[PDB]
Amino acid sequence: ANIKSAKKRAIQSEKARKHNASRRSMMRTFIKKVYAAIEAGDKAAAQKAFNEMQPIVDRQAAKGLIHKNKAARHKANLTAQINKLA
Amino acid sequence: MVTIRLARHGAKKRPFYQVVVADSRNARNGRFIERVGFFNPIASEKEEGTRLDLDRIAHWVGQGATISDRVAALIKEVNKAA
Amino acid sequence: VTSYIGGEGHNLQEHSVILIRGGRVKDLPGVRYHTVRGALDCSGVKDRKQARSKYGVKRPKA
Amino acid sequence: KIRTLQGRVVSDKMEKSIVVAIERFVKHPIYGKFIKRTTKLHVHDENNECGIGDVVEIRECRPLSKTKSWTLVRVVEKAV
Amino acid sequence: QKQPNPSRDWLNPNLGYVTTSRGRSKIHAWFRKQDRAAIGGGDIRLN
Amino acid sequence: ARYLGPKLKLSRREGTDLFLKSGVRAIDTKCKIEQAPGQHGARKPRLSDYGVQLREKQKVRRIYGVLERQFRNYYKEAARLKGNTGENLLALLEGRLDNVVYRMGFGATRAEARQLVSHKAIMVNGRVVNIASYQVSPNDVVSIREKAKKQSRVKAALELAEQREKPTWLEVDAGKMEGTFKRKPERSDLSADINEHLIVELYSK
RNA sequence: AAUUGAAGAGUUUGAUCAUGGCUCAGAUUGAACGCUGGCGGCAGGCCUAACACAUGCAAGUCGAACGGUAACAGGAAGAAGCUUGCUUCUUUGCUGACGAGUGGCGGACGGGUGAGUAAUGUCUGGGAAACUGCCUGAUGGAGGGGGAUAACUACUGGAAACGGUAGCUAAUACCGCAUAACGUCGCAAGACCAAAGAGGGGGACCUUCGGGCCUCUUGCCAUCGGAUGUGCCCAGAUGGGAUUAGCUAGUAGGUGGGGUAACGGCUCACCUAGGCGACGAUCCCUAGCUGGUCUGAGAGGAUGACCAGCCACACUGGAACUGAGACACGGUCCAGACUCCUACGGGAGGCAGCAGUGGGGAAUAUUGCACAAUGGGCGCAAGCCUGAUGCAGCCAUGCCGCGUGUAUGAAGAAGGCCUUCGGGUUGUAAAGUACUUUCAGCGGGGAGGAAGGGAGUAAAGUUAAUACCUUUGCUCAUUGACGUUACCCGCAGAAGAAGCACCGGCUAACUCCGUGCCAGCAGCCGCGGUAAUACGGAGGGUGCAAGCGUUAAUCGGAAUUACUGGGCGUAAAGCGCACGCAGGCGGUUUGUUAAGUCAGAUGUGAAAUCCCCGGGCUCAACCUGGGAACUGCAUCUGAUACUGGC
Ligand SMILES: [Mg+2]
Ligand SMILES: [Mg+2]
Ligand SMILES: [Mg+2]
Ligand SMILES: [Mg+2]
Ligand SMILES: [Mg+2]
Ligand SMILES: [Mg+2]
Ligand SMILES: [Mg+2]
Ligand SMILES: [Mg+2]
Ligand SMILES: [Mg+2]
Ligand SMILES: [Mg+2]
Ligand SMILES: [Mg+2]
Ligand SMILES: [Mg+2]
Ligand SMILES: [Mg+2]
Ligand SMILES: [Mg+2]
Ligand SMILES: [Mg+2]
Ligand SMILES: [Mg+2]
Ligand SMILES: [Mg+2]
Ligand SMILES: [Mg+2]
Ligand SMILES: [Mg+2]
Ligand SMILES: [Mg+2]
Ligand SMILES: [Mg+2]
Ligand SMILES: [Mg+2]
Ligand SMILES: [Mg+2]
Repeated sequence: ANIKSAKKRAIQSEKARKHNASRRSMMRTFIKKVYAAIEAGDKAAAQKAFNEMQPIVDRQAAKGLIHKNKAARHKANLTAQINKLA
Repeated sequence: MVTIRLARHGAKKRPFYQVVVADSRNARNGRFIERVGFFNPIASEKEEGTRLDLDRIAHWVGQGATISDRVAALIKEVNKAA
Repeated sequence: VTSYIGGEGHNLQEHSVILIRGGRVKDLPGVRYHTVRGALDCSGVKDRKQARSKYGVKRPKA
Repeated sequence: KIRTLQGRVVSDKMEKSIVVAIERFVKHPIYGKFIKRTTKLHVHDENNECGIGDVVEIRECRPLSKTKSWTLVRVVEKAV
Repeated sequence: QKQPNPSRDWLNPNLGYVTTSRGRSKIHAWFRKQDRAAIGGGDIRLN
Repeated sequence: ARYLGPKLKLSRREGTDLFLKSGVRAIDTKCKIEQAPGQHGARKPRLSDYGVQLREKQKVRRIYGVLERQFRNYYKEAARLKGNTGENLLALLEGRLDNVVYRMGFGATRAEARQLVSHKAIMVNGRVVNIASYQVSPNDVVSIREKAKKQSRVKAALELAEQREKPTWLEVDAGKMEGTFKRKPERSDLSADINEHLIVELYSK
């Protein structure tokens, strides 16, 4: 990085990246809980998982990490799956 | 953003601008959405020199178009002439 | 490729650079090129006053 | 009224997909002769309605598959 | 550079790259190296 | 840009009087106008069709003092314009400011006129014109500025003009040293020896 | 008013006509070389090595986002030699401001190059499943808590590059919680989702005298929009090769999952066995594509420098991250080859930005000045940055203009060359005489490109308020890189400003030597074997002219690939002859359809260019107004003779 700005951006990017990864990773984990529940065949549990995670997903979307559409999609798929289950 | 600006299409030492409606990011003389008129600072005292389709400009402004400072000045001048 | 040395006389010899321009000498079966006289190494022709441009001959002061 | 093309089926066997040869009658640019030109479009069809050798009216749409961006609206003259 | 690469343009004096004779000679030598009387030899053999 | 050399040689080559010398003293006495220029002038050449056309072209160019490229350009312009092409070309040639001046009678010869134009002697509509080729449009007045009115050369030119034939498309004043370009010169106004058609043909090969 | 345009020639022969090639005359260029060579204007300028790169600069900005002050200029409290009046040395962000930082926005534009790509390309036309910062229009929110973290400090690890611990602090950084629809999810009830404070001025209830409170200005956030931009799809068009005919398992399609901003074999699981293809798939070679450019009467052909649009790429090969947007020329990570530094442990680097250097090359410019404009970035601005851009330099590379004197001038001088020996030619050419001064030289004056911005004010718009802010007027001084600018004047005096090719035929222009089929010429035919208009010179001429030639390259001519526009008994050319799938074509009458066809309309075909009419540079080139044009495509509405379908 020859230009100060680039250097700043680079370090910022690194910092930003670390931040986002943590959030995104967490979100993924949350999703997996729901998915795991679905796989198991535990409906109440699945619902609980969804409840736990949906808000987080929404928050993430709001922040910008994940896109609004993407956030919606997870819910839809998850919603569909849970519905199917019971 | 979308902007109304002078595009310097002329000879050396003899500028002639088109008051074009271009995306700010595009080049000055390069791409544009619509050509709205022209302006000639050289011109001289004869008949014409500055001429802008004001209605189109207004429309663009309404939509959400940034008029350049020079362009704004030109517009003002035109208005006063009118 | 084989090339034709135009004009009378030359300073050409083996392992010497020259500028070639094309345009064949038709009575030589093989030659399709001409050496430009006055360019790079090959000197212009000695003592000519007409068509000098074609043989690299500088303009004599008179 | 949305756009639509008419042509005949070249093949059916792939489940919910029919291949349709649109025969356009373009003029040759240089020479001037009118030639028949083929456009083999892969077309989406629910319930496998068209068979092979049937004329079928088809409309453009969002790409259903890699190749398929057409969907049949009607069938016309199918028995052979 | 790490590799040796003299141009044949350096030998040509009209461009104005080498005024010295010695330098020119040296330059030439390189090309001959890269490349890698008969009558006399024959005579010698005969002798 | 101009022909710096023997004026009458060109005329001789052509055959006819090109008006390259004033006309105070006649062309037939000055040079051997009948004979072509050079050692082989008496040897009458059997001239080809292309050759004749070329000669014609030269004559016209010589008359106005228009070098080849310029002439070609003029021809092209004429072609682009509507009507008879040769006629148009002729008009354009005439329209040359220097030529116009000469016609009026401020240049004895066309060369003189050109020189005057160059030397900021001439004005068109109260504006100086350095350029000899300037196309003098209809209703454009042309004059000499007060600094160049006092020249004897101009007077001489005027006198010469008076002696000679008058153009119809021009108006001129001797005392004021100015005039008016009324309209574009027709084919009937100009000399009939100029076969413009030949010239046109030559710029179609 | 807007394509008003079309030439041949030489050469096969003893001669002819014909076929037929080669070939010249034209236009042209990003051209080069040769010989020259005054100037200007407008243009253009590494086509090859997408080869390597030293140096500088090419992207920074915002202190009105935030703690802070690394330099500086002012006050504030203290004191030194005390010129009786402050110079000076110490302290404190209190202020104008600002190093380094965090944050924001910008580094996705601008600029470059054309390596790759014959299609995740381009052009044209259609679309549907999308996102879209700033700008924008609308409708509602912006409450109340946190804990961090650089910066800064001590002790330290490293040659450096860069760290590492332990502490400290803020924010429009970050995160919960509340609040929560016009949002997201869903059949609903419901569940769930956000933020942002900052700057200028101020009456009084007030005040931990910071500020609360009011106000304006800006910023935040959600949602729907708008515009703009980007992604995606399909049709057709967009090179050559079949001496490349078979190709392809995520392959073609499906159900479901996953993924994407979005649809999609985009990817995975399982199933069906397809899909493409001689209307050329596949493989190979070459190639950015388009507007256009050149050429051409056109139709075409060639072509794609410059300018403009679209694509692709950034030392090679990857990969993601950040973000509205990139899988990012001057960001990150890795590997590679290659240069540099290193204390040998490890680092740094990426001109196809602008200059520049080397190299390659036939060949393509200066490490120039400037932000004065136009545009871009940031900011509330002032402003700062801007190798975009504007200008400047160099090169006749092009185009255009201008000049290089004008008029006169027989002794037809001299000299030159020829020479029937008279002259006749150079040639009115020169000299002489008169006259003029373009540009160049000197000295002077002297616009336009400059519109904005800054202070004071007065009014109106906001509000508790005549403050502040915004809007509109006005005077005041201002803002030029180019710049001894364009442009005008005066001075002296033709002074300083012509050369290149050609001259047998084609092909405009001819005489005179040496030699001797030698030397040389040459585009083709052909010249040269002792009297050469063809070779070299001289004169004389002809062509062009600051250029001229040569060479290369394209179209033209070449109707010589013929669509327009050719042929095939004998010149090249009828399969040896049949049958025959695909294809092409298809007698005749009525109906119908409207695909072709025709007509009209609508949208589009970017702008520039081309073309026409104009306008502006002294004219021109150049610029430029408006038009026409873009012969195309799509949709809609009709026509139904002809062609097609039924
Ligand atoms: Mg799904
Ligand atoms: Mg070289
Ligand atoms: Mg010229
Ligand atoms: Mg030179
Ligand atoms: Mg700062
Ligand atoms: Mg925030
Ligand atoms: Mg699926
Ligand atoms: Mg390539
Ligand atoms: Mg033709
Ligand atoms: Mg890459
Ligand atoms: Mg992202
Ligand atoms: Mg770079
Ligand atoms: Mg004599
Ligand atoms: Mg001057
Ligand atoms: Mg002749
Ligand atoms: Mg010759
Ligand atoms: Mg042809
Ligand atoms: Mg034939
Ligand atoms: Mg035969
Ligand atoms: Mg037969
Ligand atoms: Mg004019
Ligand atoms: Mg257009
Ligand atoms: Mg019928």
